[PDB]
Amino acid sequence: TTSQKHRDFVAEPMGEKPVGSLAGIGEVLGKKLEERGFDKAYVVLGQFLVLKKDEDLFREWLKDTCGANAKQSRDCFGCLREWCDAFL
Amino acid sequence: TTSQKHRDFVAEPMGEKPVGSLAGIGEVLGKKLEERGFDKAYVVLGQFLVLKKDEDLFREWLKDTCGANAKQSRDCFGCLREWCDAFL
Amino acid sequence: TTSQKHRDFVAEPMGEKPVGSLAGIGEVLGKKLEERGFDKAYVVLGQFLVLKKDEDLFREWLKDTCGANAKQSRDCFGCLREWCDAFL
Amino acid sequence: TTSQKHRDFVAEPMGEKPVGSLAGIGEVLGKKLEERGFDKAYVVLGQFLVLKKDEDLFREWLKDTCGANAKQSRDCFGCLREWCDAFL
Amino acid sequence: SSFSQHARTSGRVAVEEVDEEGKFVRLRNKSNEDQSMGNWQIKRQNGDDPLLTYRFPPKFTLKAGQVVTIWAAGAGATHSPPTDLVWKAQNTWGCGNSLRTALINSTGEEVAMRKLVRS
Amino acid sequence: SSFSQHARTSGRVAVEEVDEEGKFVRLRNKSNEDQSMGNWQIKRQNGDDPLLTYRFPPKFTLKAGQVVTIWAAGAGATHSPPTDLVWKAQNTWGCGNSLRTALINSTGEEVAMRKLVRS
Repeated sequence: TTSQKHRDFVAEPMGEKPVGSLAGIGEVLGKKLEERGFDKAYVVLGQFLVLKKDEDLFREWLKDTCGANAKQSRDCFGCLREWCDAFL
Repeated sequence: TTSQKHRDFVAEPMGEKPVGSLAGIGEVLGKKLEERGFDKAYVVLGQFLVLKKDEDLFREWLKDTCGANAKQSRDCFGCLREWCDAFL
Repeated sequence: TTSQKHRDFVAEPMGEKPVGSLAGIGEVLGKKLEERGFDKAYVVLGQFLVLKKDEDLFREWLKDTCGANAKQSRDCFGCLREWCDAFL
Repeated sequence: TTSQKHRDFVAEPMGEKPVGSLAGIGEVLGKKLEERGFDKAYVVLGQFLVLKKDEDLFREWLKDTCGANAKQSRDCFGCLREWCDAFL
Repeated sequence: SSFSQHARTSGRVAVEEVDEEGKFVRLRNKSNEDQSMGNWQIKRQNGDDPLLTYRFPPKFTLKAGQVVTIWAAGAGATHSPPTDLVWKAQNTWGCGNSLRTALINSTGEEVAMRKLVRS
Repeated sequence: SSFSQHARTSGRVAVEEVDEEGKFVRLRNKSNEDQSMGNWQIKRQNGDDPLLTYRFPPKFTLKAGQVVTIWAAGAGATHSPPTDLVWKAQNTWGCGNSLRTALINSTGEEVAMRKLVRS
């Protein structure tokens, strides 16, 4: 259900992790997200909160922002939502 | 140095606090912000993170979004920045 | 172990504190002590000096002078003794 | 004007000074009071506290307890009053 | 106190108190159940000073509502487990405008935290 | 002098001297051990005038027998820590027939006091 990268990210506060630290996010996807301006995981979660934790909005936004597929966008949404529910 | 409201907001994670929970953001300014759409404090923070935690961006945007003076906008930015330092 | 009001009395000289200001003294107990003539803390401390800091004697006398129970008498005696040790 | 021993007693808290340390208290009257039970200055002051600082009552009681004249009784009353003003 | 205290806790033990002079680190089982702190680590960061790591004994359990105080070597306290432990290996937990004490479980995860911040 | 002085002190630092003109407050660590006065306060009362409170730095130490003299701004002195401090924030410690000074520790507790009373 959850990748090891997801477990690593969720188990601890994000701090200043790069966007690539998110599970299911390849170097290409993280690099694209950094190019768009989301150069850290914290800015990504700020956008996620701007999307008000919406799954469809977040997944579509990730797909249009770094070319993330259904799998990658779903994994990233799950990771961010779990981190919010654990720490936020 | 710091308002007691600011210290209370800083001490703990925001969770689902309203925008009125922000330091220097009372009933009038918080109500105006909720009317503008930033109905929640974490929405305002996502705006703040999208502004890359910029003091000038956040404070000027707050001033034009509710009408806060330099005092209230400065207090709000300080509260958000200190919370980001503490938990983010 | 100690109440906040006890520390308040201990942390400062008694000065002209009313009899009810003593730790473990409610309004009823202080009222009874005023009826007996012990209308101020300094009179009670003078009696304690005459009682020569005997716990049993002071607590029994207080119980006879305002009906203070074991708890109230113990609190008042401890407060007076600590004040004397700190200041006298 | 004032006796030097009186000034010395009033300058500092009585602490554990014996009754003899009180102004106007020599070996004779001091030993009289000690045999009466007044071995220490602070118990005597507590009696003064109980006597509610009345000059006539305290001095008459002292004359009945050891035998001081109006002179020495007046000296002790003044010293105790000044000490209370200084530290009570 | 000039030190704003910022705490976050995800387990049965929260960081009850952190000594500003670094004499001790005090924790409490703020839950209603005993928490086994066996092999747990305390990672103390004093501003930019190197992290101070204290490791609990492998079988160490903190009873509910109780206080565990890990004193430093310079604190001079006597070890009284599980209530009092003396970190004689570390002279002091440290000082500085940024005193953060993070509680790390035996699984290498932070479950409690307390940060002292001075302007 | 007509200004009767009455002192009570239970700690290691006693109120050494009070300036009737409010230029300085002079204290001494009357013990043979170093006294730490970090975050300590000085509460000054001048008759019916409002209380004046000066706060020591977060970490401040007055060694055994040493004298710390807290100077007012109007005194014009130069601070020589920990021996001389000039409270530039206060022009003068005040004047009046009822000058009472109490030393307040970091825990907000009075341990030393000296009052000047004039007819």
